[PDB]
Amino acid sequence: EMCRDEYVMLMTWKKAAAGEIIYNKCPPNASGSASRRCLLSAQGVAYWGLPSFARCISHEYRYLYLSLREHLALAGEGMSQVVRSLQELLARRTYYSGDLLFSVDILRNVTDTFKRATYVPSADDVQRFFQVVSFMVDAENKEKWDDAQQVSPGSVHLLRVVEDFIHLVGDALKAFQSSLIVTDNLVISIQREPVSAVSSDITFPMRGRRGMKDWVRHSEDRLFLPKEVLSLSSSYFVIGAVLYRTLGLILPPPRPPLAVTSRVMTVTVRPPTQPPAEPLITVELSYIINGTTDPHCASWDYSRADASSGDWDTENCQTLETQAAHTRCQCQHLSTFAVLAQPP
Amino acid sequence: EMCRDEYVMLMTWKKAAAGEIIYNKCPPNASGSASRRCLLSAQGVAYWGLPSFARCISHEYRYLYLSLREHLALAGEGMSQVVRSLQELLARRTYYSGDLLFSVDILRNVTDTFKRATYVPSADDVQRFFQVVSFMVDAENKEKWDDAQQVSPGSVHLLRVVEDFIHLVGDALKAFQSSLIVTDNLVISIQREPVSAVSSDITFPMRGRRGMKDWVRHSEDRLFLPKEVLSLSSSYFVIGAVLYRTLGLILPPPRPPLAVTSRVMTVTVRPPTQPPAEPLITVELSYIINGTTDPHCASWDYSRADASSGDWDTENCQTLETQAAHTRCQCQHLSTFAVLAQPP
Ligand SMILES: *[C@@H]1O[C@H](CO)[C@@H](O)[C@H](O)[C@H]1NC(C)=O
Ligand SMILES: *[C@@H]1O[C@H](CO)[C@@H](O)[C@H](O)[C@H]1NC(C)=O
Ligand SMILES: C[As](C)(=O)[O-]
Ligand SMILES: C[As](C)(=O)[O-]
Repeated sequence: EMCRDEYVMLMTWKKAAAGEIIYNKCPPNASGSASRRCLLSAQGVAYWGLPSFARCISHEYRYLYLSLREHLALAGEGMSQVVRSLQELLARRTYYSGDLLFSVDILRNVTDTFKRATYVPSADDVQRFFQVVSFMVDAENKEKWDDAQQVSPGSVHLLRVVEDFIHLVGDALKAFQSSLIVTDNLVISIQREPVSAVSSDITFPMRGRRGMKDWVRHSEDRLFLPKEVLSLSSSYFVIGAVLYRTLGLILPPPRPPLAVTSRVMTVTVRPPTQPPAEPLITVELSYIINGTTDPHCASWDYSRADASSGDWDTENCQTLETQAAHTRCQCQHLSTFAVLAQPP
Repeated sequence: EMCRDEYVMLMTWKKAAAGEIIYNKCPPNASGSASRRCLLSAQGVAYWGLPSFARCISHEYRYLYLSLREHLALAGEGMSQVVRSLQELLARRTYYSGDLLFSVDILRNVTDTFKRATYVPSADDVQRFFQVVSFMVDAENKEKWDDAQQVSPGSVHLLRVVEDFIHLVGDALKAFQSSLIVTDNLVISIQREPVSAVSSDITFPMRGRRGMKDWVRHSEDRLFLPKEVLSLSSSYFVIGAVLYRTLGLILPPPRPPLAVTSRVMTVTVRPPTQPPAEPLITVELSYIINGTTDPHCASWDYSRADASSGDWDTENCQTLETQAAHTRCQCQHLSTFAVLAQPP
């Protein structure tokens, strides 16, 4: 059977035979290519899949990239303005799946220029960087990332610029100084400690601090990181912890029976640490959906080249009590942590 | 213990008991009063402090004031000649601490007469005004200002006539026109923009312009003033930026641990601006001395009545990277900016 000619999102999709991909130029909003696949169900009936705009980039986002390029050849002040623009641009919900992938690139350029120019972002710059991130990973865009990641591992890439930005910020803090950044979909703590006199255990997130969003306060997620873990494998440890509310929905998934059903915690430390062989990291993580079963604590390294495969690691962590909408994990090496489970 | 009779600078200082001030008539050069304090060290030994000539005014400077007064009761041409005379007089290094304080008054009379008579100073008049200023604030006179400012806030007063003179000049420029004035100890930019169509961001100082002194070219000080800041709280903005090389040595100091260790940038704008709540002003400032620590960016309002107190403001500005003999600041409201630090 065949999918018939449709008009959708200002584009005509010519009749197509089951199993072939049709391509069209992106809407005049943008440039690139759009695609739609003529699928065949089980009963033998052909039906149109959804159209993909992963390779479409709104002119607005291209213009913002070119300005970014103007500033590079005062650079820092330029990147401050790029992120101001990007956030304003994203808030308008005028972007295709491919504009998200292009935003990750812009954030990398911004983050790489800040490091290259030794330009410490302002306080409002940090908050705005992570508010951009919060927009991008909002569940509202769960289907756009599903479409974006068929062409490029946008989440692997985003977590890596986030890691670079965290340590750009943390590298400017004073010894024993910390900072908290709260957004709709992330909470971030950046902490700096001397390698030879790490002051205390690291816990996170500190709910007592007024400013903490509700979804964290009325929650059970927490990190306990014993100071005994912060040991060397430059003169300061930058410790960053990120609790993503929704990121689990778009990460490389685990083997089929299971699924990322929890909030996600990243714990990055530079320089590299030699963790003890005993699992000494406590990671408690709330669930994204009521009704799960068979929890498996896991860690997943977005730094590896095969990061997009989704090789989750269930031997790093030990799964302990599951209760009150969360599960506790006891993990050995630092990484990105989640509770894999069978969804309803 | 007592300080014994000394003869110094053509004056006899009678024996004095520790802690009392002795007074003498000024040298015959001048009129007024000189003073010297019999101090007591920690060990209990009395010793003469230095003599103060803050209240002495050389006859030469009094004669120049009386001529100033002749011209006022053709006035403008008179004030042109006063500044010609003052500069010639200052260049001769024949002045007491009190002649400096008297020069500030003369510059106010000159500046007030120019405004009162709507007499736009010539190009050579502007340059000569600021060359007078450069002489006066040269570090050579760092001890004279220390002596002058025990009786009158000469620097608060000088910065205010400078502000009045800048806006007298700037009020005569054409729209979008600018001017640069370079001296040994200051660099001044005066810029005029329409309130409703401010053309671009203001940066300063533009080192590319040949004519720029060396101490600025081989330096890192800079202002970035986004056009977004120039918003109203008459039909034109006069924007003046002054980078003082040495002024930090004689401004009201901060709390004891810290000290004005940097070059100083004033940024005046008339009419008054309503700045955004986000800190959008970038101020980079070089250090006056190698060896500082613990930098704190600060702003200080010489317009307030308590200006002489030295209420520096460290919440206006955010201190960012410190590197290559300067420190970057990100400030919210326009003012006079410096980097306070612990000196060696
Ligand atoms: C921006 O980042 C992208 C992706 O990381 C890279 O391909 C591109 O070369 C960068 N552009 C600039 C101007 O640095
Ligand atoms: C000159 O200025 C001084 C100080 O501002 C003031 O006291 C004096 O009255 C002025 N003299 C004239 C003639 O305007
Ligand atoms: C520094 As990491 C979170 O990639 O182990
Ligand atoms: C016009 As101003 C330098 O006193 O803020």
